[PDB]
Amino acid sequence: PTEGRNSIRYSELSPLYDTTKLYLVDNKSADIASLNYQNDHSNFLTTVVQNNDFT
Amino acid sequence: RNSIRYSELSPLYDTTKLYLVDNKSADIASLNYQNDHSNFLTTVVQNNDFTPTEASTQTINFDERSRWGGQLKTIMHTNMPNVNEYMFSNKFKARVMVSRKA
Amino acid sequence: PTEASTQTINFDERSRWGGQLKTIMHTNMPNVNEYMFSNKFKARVMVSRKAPEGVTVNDTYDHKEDILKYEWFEFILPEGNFSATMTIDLMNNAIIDNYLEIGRQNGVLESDIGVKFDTRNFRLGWDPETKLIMPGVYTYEAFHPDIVLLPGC
Amino acid sequence: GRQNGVLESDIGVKFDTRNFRLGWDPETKLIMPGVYTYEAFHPDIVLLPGCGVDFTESRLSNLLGIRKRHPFQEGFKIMYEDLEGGNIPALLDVTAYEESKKDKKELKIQPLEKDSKSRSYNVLEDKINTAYRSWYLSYNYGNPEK
Amino acid sequence: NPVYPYDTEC
Amino acid sequence: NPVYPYDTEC
Amino acid sequence: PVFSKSFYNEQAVYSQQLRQATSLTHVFNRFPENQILIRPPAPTITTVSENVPALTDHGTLPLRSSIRGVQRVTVTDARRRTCPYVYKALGIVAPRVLSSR
Amino acid sequence: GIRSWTLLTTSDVTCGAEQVYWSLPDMMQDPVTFRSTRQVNNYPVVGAELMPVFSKSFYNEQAVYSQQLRQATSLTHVFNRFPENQILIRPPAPTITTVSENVPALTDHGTLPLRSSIRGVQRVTVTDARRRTCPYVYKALGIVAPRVLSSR
Repeated sequence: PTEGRNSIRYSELSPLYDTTKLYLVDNKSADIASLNYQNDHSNFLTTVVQNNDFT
Repeated sequence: RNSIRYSELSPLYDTTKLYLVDNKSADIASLNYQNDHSNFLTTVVQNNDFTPTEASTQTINFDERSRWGGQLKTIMHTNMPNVNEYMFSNKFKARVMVSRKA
Repeated sequence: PTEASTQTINFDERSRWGGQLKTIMHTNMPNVNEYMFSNKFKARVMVSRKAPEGVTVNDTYDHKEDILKYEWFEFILPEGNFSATMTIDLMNNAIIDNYLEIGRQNGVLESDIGVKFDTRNFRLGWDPETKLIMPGVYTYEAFHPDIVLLPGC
Repeated sequence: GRQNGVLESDIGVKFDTRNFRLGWDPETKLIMPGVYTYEAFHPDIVLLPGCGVDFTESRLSNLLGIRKRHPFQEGFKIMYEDLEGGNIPALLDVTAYEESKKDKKELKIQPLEKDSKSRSYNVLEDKINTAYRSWYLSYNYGNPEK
Repeated sequence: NPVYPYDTEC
Repeated sequence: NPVYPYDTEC
Repeated sequence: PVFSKSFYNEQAVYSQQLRQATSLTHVFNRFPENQILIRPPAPTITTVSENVPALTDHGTLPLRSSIRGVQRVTVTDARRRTCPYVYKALGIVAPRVLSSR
Repeated sequence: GIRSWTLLTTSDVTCGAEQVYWSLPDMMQDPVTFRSTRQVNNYPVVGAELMPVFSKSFYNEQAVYSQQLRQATSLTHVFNRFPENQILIRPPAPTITTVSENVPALTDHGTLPLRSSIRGVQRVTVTDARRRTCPYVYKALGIVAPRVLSSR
């Protein structure tokens, strides 16, 4: 009747589960300039999102 | 039911569009030495992190436990000279007089 | 708009969906805009003419035929949208519009322009035996755009 | 205008299609045929100093195939001051060039100053640029990005 | 024979 | 050279 | 995408007398007197082969369940071959469901 | 010679009937394969149709007779500097003139999946083949009627 298990997929591996790693850098090239006028290396902020298509 | 997710919207289901371009900037140079606009090839994968070639390998995966099809709409333009030779609006036979005496 | 931005149109669920997007659009594109590259174009013309340092008489018709110079040029058009031809002559102007600037000033003759876009079937007025054009005219008829050239250019 | 000494010469706002400068030449820095070659190219607005044209309250702009590039504000009026470089060349004097065969080649630096009915062309000094500024030219022919 | 009658253009 | 033959307009 | 547009060749044969005189030559019309051999009259109505673009929906078709990232498309001509007068051909196709296993 | 090096086609005033990708993206779940982004130039296409730029054709009167009332009405032989050098003569005008003109284009792109939450301010963008802003765009009104499918 149009019930579904329709599923359009492909590579781009299923936003996966069960445990991954979170990289919490600080000198990542863009973080600096948008956010590190405010201070040092004792405290800062970092995009934990490693997608380069994002400011 | 551990699940690490985030934005990058679930490789979604139920119907999408497939763009089948031809003059997409990289397709050209990796693949269109071979010929024209009558036939070519195109990465249908719109991910710019991929050279057409490597993209070629990866698969768009329409799924199942139910097969399907697609509604193909299509745009096309041509520049055909009314008297082109390839359409034979060029040649033609006929016989004329070629000699006269006594 | 701003405050509205925040609030959400809420399509619901326990069933996702999609939308049928119909759409209207108009444009005003000048046939010879620059952004579509219906503006530029390269081509090389004659830019110099002399002979190596001794002016006239024995080669007074022949000295003129001894040194030629060519250079590549990107010349442009005035944006707008023009008739089939109009466009042509616009280049067939701006191709001259380069000559006049450098040709006269360096012995280049109009004779040797060397790059002329043009529609016409030079050879139509042909004949087998003379191997020439019997009416003394490249019968002035429009056939399809064409580019006439001189050597090197 | 008539009632207050204003001359036809100095009308100052004239919409018009045409590529004044088409009949140009490099060396004279004028129009060799003594005519802004009477050809239709695309609507254009020619101006004199100080006078201008505001569309804000109108659409005809869209007809004149001329439109703001950030179509959403209002810095949109056009003054003599904006059409930089887009001054009409000035036009060259034909007859002065002609009669001139005196013994000579100078004959013509003289750019037509006023038309027959003696209406002025407000030529200016230098004698190669009439202070008639026209949209088209400035946009298309003269000013890079300023 | 050149097959073009000369001077026939109005 | 002005490159425009004067008086050629009909 | 090759169709025909038609126009009104002005006053037919009067368009022709400003064409035996503007061509400067009687190139075709070698004989402007031999009633038989005279550059045929121009028709009241001229016709011109011109090409428009063609947007078309072909229907819906079954597709493999796996598409290689590089799809190859080909426009074949009646006697089945490459037509190089093809300018730009963009096909788009929206998949959709049907049936089930 | 060149019959092989190249090919003879017809005169296109449009000169390059180009396509343009329509892509609003804070609405559609983004079609397959596009990565989500907010880089104006990538913007997941929601649909594409070619330019509203086509070509109309007319009958330039008596071709060359339109040209002799144009070498005389222009007052100048501006282009046609040489009205005698058979070669350098302002090319004959063609029997048929062609003009790039733009019509408006009403198009249905299909039906697409959309996020279940739309921010009151949707952003729409018409991208051109080499993916960029086309400023010759006049007025572009997209409307979209949502609809149901599937279920959880």
